[PDB]
Amino acid sequence: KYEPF
Amino acid sequence: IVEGSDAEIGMSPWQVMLFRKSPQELLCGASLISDRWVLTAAHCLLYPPWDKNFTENDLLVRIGKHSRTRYERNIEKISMLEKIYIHPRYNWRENLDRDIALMKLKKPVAFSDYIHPVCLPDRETAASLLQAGYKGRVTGWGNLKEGQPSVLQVVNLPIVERPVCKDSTRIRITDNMFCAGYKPDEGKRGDACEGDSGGPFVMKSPFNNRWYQMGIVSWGEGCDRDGKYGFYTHVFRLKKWIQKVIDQF
Amino acid sequence: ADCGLRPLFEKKSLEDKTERELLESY
Ligand SMILES: *C[C@@](*)(O)[C@H](CCCNC(N)=[NH2+])NC(=O)[C@@H]1CCCN1C(=O)[C@H](N)Cc1ccccc1
Repeated sequence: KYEPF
Repeated sequence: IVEGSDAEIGMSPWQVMLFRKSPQELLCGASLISDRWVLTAAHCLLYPPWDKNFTENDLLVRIGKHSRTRYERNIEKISMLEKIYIHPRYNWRENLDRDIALMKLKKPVAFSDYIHPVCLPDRETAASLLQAGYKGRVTGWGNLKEGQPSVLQVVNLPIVERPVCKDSTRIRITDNMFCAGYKPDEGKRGDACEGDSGGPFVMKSPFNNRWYQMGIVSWGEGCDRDGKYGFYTHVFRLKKWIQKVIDQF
Repeated sequence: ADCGLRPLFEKKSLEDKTERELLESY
């Protein structure tokens, strides 16, 4: 579920 | 972290996330010791039995984070590594003896409310605080159980006497390690767990009110089992090697 | 230098919720 940077 | 709680904002500003570029994945914890240097457990980089061997290029470091998964748009700093240094006598073959590594950041980070280095212990600070019964604090984004938290977790754990440590495992313990947790009788619990490695074990000095890193999350068998304890790399003991690399590079 | 002194706590003379637990153990 990592939000891009 | 098992049986911990959500950190408070700015509680552990030296806390760093070890992040894999692709697949994007939380690797481990780490800690900020200066504006250019990050401390972590060598087994987060190199662990051949599992085919793990990461390079500068394999990773990113995320600083000043709170949320595990969200991009903390004006708070966190993402940095690339310039150079990785592994303890030359790190023992991946038998017991994770000397489980420590330094990471040199490409460009220095700017310290903020959410970003600030922890102190490295001195011979004297180690001597007074590293005693059975004294509690330290562990933080991380690892497994909640022997799962992934949404925010950084914290737990306060007491140091345990060497002999108790020794009698809890079949693994050969060395002077570069210490164990911590509650005794089953004590009926209070909590521990680090997988994904927590490289995270700092910290103590607050009663003399000068400063936080010191005494340990690094290293290994355990299971997470929060009765009769078992978390094992940590003894920072003071590997101090000269740390000095030695920063003085050289 | 400034190490181990947290901008939102020590620096402002504010304590986090469980740091007393550590100092009580010493
Ligand atoms: C890297 C990590 O996140 C992790 C931390 C585990 C901490 N656990 C507790 N309960 N405090 N470390 C590991 O996974 C290490 C690296 C390789 C194996 N390992 C272990 O903890 C094993 N479970 C046991 C072990 C195997 C070999 C040598 C020493 C320990």
